[PDB]
Amino acid sequence: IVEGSDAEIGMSPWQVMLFRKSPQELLCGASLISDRWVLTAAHCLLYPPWDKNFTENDLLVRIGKHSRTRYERNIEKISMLEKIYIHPRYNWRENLDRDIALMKLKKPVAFSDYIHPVCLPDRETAASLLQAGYKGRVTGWGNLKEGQPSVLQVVNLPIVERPVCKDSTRIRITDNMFCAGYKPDEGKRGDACEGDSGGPFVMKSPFNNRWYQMGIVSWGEGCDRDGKYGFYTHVFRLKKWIQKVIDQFG
Amino acid sequence: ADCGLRPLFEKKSLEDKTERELLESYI
Amino acid sequence: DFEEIPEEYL
Ligand SMILES: *[C@@](O)(c1nccs1)[C@H](CCCNC(=N)N)NC(=O)[C@@H]1CCN2CC[C@@](N)(Cc3ccccc3)C(=O)N12
Ligand code: NA
Ligand code: NA
Repeated sequence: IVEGSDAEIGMSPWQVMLFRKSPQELLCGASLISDRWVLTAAHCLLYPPWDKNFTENDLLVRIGKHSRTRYERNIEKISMLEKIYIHPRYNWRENLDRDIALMKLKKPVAFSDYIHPVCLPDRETAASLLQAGYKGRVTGWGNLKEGQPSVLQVVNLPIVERPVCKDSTRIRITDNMFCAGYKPDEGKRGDACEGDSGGPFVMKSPFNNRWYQMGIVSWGEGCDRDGKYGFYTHVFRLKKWIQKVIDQFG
Repeated sequence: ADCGLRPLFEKKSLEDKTERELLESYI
Repeated sequence: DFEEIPEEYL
């Protein structure tokens, strides 16, 4: 996170740490949607160009964290994956299209002041909040500068209009992606950065007061560069797949 | 379920220090 | 930089 600020304790109780067992190391961010399912970015588990292809064995999921490197004794729950589900049509080859994956926990996690699930949007919440100008929030243990924080960082950024999104890069944008960030003009800054991947882009509904995940940190070019924007997976658009797997597989 | 209602914030009716920035932008 | 974790997790 660039130009963000330390989170408060329990500000993002659905924020998960993807942790490599060997060497020990932060793979990405992720989120808790139920006591057995975690939402991440598929490129965090599979990315052949970089020779990244993780397996269940390969990983550890850490919930309730604040501190990037201490093991938070009595606060954080560490689990194991029972299985990984990549979106069958994720496009690792051209643009990170359909960058979403699910990971079923080996055993349910007990909720706590520091551990709680986020809500997935419904068609209408999605309709009312996914708007150019509206703010959402990104969180992660990612780079601070296009280095790492000691604690979870946060930044609120406005959703930006599709055209504007599209004219900022040479990468092909699809309907499964939305970009977010301020305009050079608006001159106020912040972006997600490397190591934020897979973390949540959330909004708070003004109707029922809940927090909903609207996006997954996906990609960018640089960090906090002017006239550039972060790109996130559009979660509502991929909800049928999400739905489908949580009903067939567990 | 009980999704997106934080045990230290919403459940206690306390606001985090930047959440109003969000809500204010929802015109 | 990562502090070590309890063995029951590996
Ligand atoms: C993420 O945290 C990580 N993913 C795997 C390891 S670290 C980032 C988030 C970047 C956010 N940027 C922005 N908000 N300012 N992303 C990535 O690094 C993905 C992983 C694939 N690479 C290749 C280069 C690129 N910068 C651009 C890109 C290139 C081709 C196709 C899609 C995207 C990038 O973002 N990433
Ligand atoms: Na373009
Ligand atoms: Na920017």
